[PDB]
Amino acid sequence: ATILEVKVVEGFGTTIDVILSNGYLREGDRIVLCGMNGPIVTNIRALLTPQPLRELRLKSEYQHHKEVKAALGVKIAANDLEKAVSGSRLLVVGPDDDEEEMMDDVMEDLTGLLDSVDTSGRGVVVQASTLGSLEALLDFLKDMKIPVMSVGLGPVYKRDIMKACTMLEKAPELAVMLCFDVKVDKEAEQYAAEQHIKIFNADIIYHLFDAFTAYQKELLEKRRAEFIGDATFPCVLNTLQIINKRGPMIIGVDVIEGSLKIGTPICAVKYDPATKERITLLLGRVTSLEINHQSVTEVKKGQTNAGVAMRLEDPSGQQPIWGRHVDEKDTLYSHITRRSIDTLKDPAFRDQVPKSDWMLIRKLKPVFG
Amino acid sequence: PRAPRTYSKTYSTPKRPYESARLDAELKLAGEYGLKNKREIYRISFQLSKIRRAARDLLTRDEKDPKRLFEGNALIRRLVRIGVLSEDKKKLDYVLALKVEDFLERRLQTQVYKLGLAKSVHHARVLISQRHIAVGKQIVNIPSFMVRLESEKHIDFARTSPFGGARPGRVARKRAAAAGGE
Amino acid sequence: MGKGKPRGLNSARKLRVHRRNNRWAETTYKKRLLGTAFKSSPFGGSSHAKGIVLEKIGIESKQPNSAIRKCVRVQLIKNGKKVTAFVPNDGCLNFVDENDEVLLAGFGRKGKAKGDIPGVRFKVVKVSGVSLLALWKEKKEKP
Amino acid sequence: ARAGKVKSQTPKVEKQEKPKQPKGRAYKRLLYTRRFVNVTLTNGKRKMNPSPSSQ
RNA sequence: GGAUAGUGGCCUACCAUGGUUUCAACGGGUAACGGGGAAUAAGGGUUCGAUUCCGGAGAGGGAGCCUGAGAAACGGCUACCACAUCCAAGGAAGGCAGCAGGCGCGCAAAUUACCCAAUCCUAAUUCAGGGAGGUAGUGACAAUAAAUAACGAUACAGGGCCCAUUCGGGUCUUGUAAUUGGAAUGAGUACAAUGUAAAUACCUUAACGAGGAACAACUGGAGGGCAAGUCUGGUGCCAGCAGCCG
Repeated sequence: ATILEVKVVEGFGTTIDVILSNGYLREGDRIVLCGMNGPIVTNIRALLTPQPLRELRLKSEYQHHKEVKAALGVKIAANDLEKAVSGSRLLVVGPDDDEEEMMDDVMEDLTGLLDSVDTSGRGVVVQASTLGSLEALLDFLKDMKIPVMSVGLGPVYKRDIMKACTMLEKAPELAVMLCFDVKVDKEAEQYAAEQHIKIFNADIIYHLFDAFTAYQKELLEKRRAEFIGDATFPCVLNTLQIINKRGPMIIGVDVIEGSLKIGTPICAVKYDPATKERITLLLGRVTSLEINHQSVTEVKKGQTNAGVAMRLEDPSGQQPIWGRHVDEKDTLYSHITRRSIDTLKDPAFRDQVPKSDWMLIRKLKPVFG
Repeated sequence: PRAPRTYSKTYSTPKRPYESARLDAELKLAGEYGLKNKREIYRISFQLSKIRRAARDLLTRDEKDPKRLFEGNALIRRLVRIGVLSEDKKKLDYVLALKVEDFLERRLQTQVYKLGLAKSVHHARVLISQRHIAVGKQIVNIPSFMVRLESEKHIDFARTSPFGGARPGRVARKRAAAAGGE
Repeated sequence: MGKGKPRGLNSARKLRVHRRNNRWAETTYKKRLLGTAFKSSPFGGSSHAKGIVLEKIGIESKQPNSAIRKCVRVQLIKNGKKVTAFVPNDGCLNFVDENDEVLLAGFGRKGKAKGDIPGVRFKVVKVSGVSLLALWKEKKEKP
Repeated sequence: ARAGKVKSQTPKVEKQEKPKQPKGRAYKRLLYTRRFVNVTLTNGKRKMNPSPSSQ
């Protein structure tokens, strides 16, 4: 009396492979095994045999026995065991008793078993042929640090794909199928993408890690980068000359420190000098640049000795008129005061900002305040 | 696929639920005759309603013509046989004003008490349910039997059972074995 | 006074055809014949339907009173459309959980809003083979 | 709390060892004897579920 | 004329220009198989009829035939279009909208049991066979019948009152007590014998079987509609109730 595996076979449904030390079995007498969430009692549907090679391996055709004798392994077809965990003691009840008790013995081996499945986690979904491989796959993905949410067995249908589609709004790249050695209908593959899973079927088991991981690294590196733009990387600029004063403003700057970007907020500080004001505006941002004839992205630390020409747009407020408000001798800086550091962090990327930097965000602030 | 076995939902229900004047009327009916449910009052209501509808069909038709006379007579012959309708009121029109009290005072419940035997009404139902009272040569054990008027002459205790002959004790079987030792 | 309508012995045709036109000015007849229950009414013209929970939203009640009502956003299985259901009793949404199958039902108004809730036309009943009556009255727990 | 505060917050009072009610015909005889036969004390109109005489 | 078992534009050849139509043709939709019927019930009527009887279609989707009196048969065949098996890679074999059973779809539906004893049914046939059909299992789909205590004397106290010199006899009847007392009983379990194809189950009964702790009734209500709390403690525009008024 021992269960070995929980295979999903055609015709019978959820079968159970047993290994029998000593005893008798006949096609009719009920058993009392163990479910993950239910003490089961049920009849024998049928009883198979290999005749006389393999247990399962690949192909599927069996003999039919009315009664069998120990000691040998055998598949038992039966009813009301859609969940029925491996390693249970398959007891029998002929004329007497409501047995159980072994329920509590072997349900302690089930409670501390499949704890990796985060019941309300964040993806993905696993589907296996047998329950033995399903336990090993969860423990494999446990150490590689991929979160695992829901679990099932057998072939995948369209109802089992929406199973893991609560994460279409959140991630959205954390809602995929990791199918272990089982087929799909279509139907199912004609619902997958579509909208917008998608399936990764493999029959080894570190493919269906490598295929997932290679896919995952594409769209996490299309998030960071790109930011690029929005994230303002600070800078310092020596104003050498003035090309065109206004409409639009073109300034022959020279980069001392830090990186520049198409979309770096600029602020040339009138050095207070008492009130710590300036006040925070030099219109733009910078749409275009020019190293002689070439627009670039961008100059850091000091790539070119020749002076680079700026090109500032006109978004918010009055532009400081050149000569009156600001002049050639003022050093131009970035806009960074406080809320650029909201964009700082964005964990996992890292880098940028690289480990030589920054270092200048100890300097900032102040600077301004 | 032989013959769908035909059944009939006999006993029905009132139209309004919480009509307080009706509730008091139905309670005193249960208080007198010791009925368990409201269903046993509705038992008469439906079965009595069928007899009224049959009378309304036969009355509106012309007299001294076939069905009216033949069907209406068989209806009256039945109601005087069972003992609900009296012998001096075989006119069809009297069947319309029968009322529920005549049916409820023509059962194996009430007739056992009025003979004697049980005493205190509720005791009679307990005697009927516990395999006493053989009307013919066979033990009846339904309260809603409806006695046939002619058959009321034979209502006695059974030959077997307590108050009969054979069966002695149950509770006295304790006192038979125990008192024999002393 | 001839009462408008034709009172002829051979009027038959006009009496029948006049009423098949006037029958269209009744909501229950119009919706049965045209069949907006199949083509609309989020469900498939049915009593109950299951779905999966997406998020848990707190909805504000209307004017004279003032309170937050507690609701759940659900994706239906058979249709694929999304709705906003209601969770009854004190607490109760603690047992409902996120990312779980939930069986929905009507409110008892033939569509329409119920009481004081703006645009909430469904009610939560069961959560994975156990009703909220059973869980709220601690008699058997969730699986 | 923002999710069933009064369900947990209330003082917990428990059931008592009452003498059991009789079922069936015996319960209907109680209601017969209580209202009709024994005659309850009434000044003006009747009262099914009484109250303590206090404000 | 041809074909047909046989009538007919059913099909051809040469002619004639007719046929149906606001008394609704022609087209569209049907979450449409037609009836015998079912539900509701003053009289009239509304709504439903997949489904135990009768008739008609279809066997994954379309065409096509062979044998027989009778078949465009599908638990028979020949293709093409889907879907599917077994391969030693040469080729083989396919059709559950029969009976169980598994998938899937869903709010939504039973055992891979025992048997031809009945009902009938087929052959060359008293004899063989029949998942037609019957017998159990599962089954709060509906419907019928109706256990959970009954009678006592005391113990608590009310009602009638011969009379009410004050009482109280209490002659008559009632409801209240973990007082108590003898009497019943199948719900159970169980030799037998009936029952049955053989068994279960019912019906009859040997033996054992009730004392409030058990052999313990739930389900929804108590502001109005609508029968029923101006009851204690908690809660304080929150948590919640409420078909509607709130």
